[PDB]
Amino acid sequence: APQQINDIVHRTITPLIEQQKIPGMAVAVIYQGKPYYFTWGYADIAKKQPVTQQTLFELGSVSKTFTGVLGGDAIARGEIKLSDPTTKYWPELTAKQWNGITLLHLATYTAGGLPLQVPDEVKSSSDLLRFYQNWQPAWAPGTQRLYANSSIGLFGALAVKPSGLSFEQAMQTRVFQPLKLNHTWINVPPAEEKNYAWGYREGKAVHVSPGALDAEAYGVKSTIEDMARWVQSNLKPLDINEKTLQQGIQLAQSRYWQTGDMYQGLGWEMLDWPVNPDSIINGSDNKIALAARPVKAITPPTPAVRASWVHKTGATGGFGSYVAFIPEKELGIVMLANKNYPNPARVDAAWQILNALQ
Ligand SMILES: *[B]([O])([O])[C]([N]C(=O)[C]C1=[C][C]=[C]S1)C1=[C]C(C([O])=O)=[C][C]=[C]1
Repeated sequence: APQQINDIVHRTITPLIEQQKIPGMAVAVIYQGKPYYFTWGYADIAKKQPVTQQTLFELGSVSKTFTGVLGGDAIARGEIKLSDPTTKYWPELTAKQWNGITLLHLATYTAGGLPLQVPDEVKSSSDLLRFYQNWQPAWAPGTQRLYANSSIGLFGALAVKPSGLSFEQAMQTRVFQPLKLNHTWINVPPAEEKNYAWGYREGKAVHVSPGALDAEAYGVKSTIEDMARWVQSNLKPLDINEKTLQQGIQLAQSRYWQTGDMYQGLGWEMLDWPVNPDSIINGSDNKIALAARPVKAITPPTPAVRASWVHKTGATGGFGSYVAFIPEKELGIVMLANKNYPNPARVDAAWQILNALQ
């Protein structure tokens, strides 16, 4: 790889791993459209397995970017509309608070305070129905943003209903396969287990546990190579041959709501480029990222802006991931690690690297 990329990447990531005590990590930098890979440490400490370009990491919430794009693809296919009422898909949601809550609200965390996490006791489809029927909104629809798995997770489940496919099958057929993400999974097959890194929480090896709407909200696992391809696809959706997918990616980067200097897309989050590093760095901290904030509707939504810093943080109990890219510069980065370390450190490192290369 060009020495400039090698140097900034190593000079930034090496101290990060030491400071955060990250067991293993993989990084891909997309520069002028080409990917460059880097790896460090262990995927499995006990078994001495190193992290390689084929190592699978839990993406955690970066999965929401796939859900957003799959949802966009469904819109493009004319299967659903963001303006559709939630009840059009789940007529069983008869509780009055659902009146006026649309797929857009679910996808963008603006339904009125749907909770960050789906309760552990909620497992089955009837459990899920009961949970949403009982939920009491804190605010009217479209007034406040509260990042939530229960919100975009429900969006994902409903978005794939007309297709007649399960969420996994729709994702495989409509997103993974067309983009050649042949080592990206919602469920890791036994044959691939040898490449599945262990996550580390308080020193113990862990993998994500089954949960309601896990697939839709935080259940994708992937390699640094497939994630680099994911960044390339979102950087240049026009290079994609499948029409509805190309459109779907575009729709997920449209700006639907604004809060502070951040715009909410479908899964992805965006800021105008150039960005103020302190804004995205401090903004990534959960103290802000998970906070309830009033939002301004962007009427109508702004189509994907090429001069944007598009990104998403993701975590599971044992993993910490981050993806960020700037369409206008054909520049991007993916950072996958098997430790859930502070978001601010992830974004600061990504900024140092991309700022140096821009
Ligand atoms: B997402 O924002 O990364 C989301 N992830 C998950 O819910 C998956 C997890 C399963 C067990 C622990 S996280 C999320 C992340 C966090 C966080 O900052 O750790 C909190 C709530 C949701």
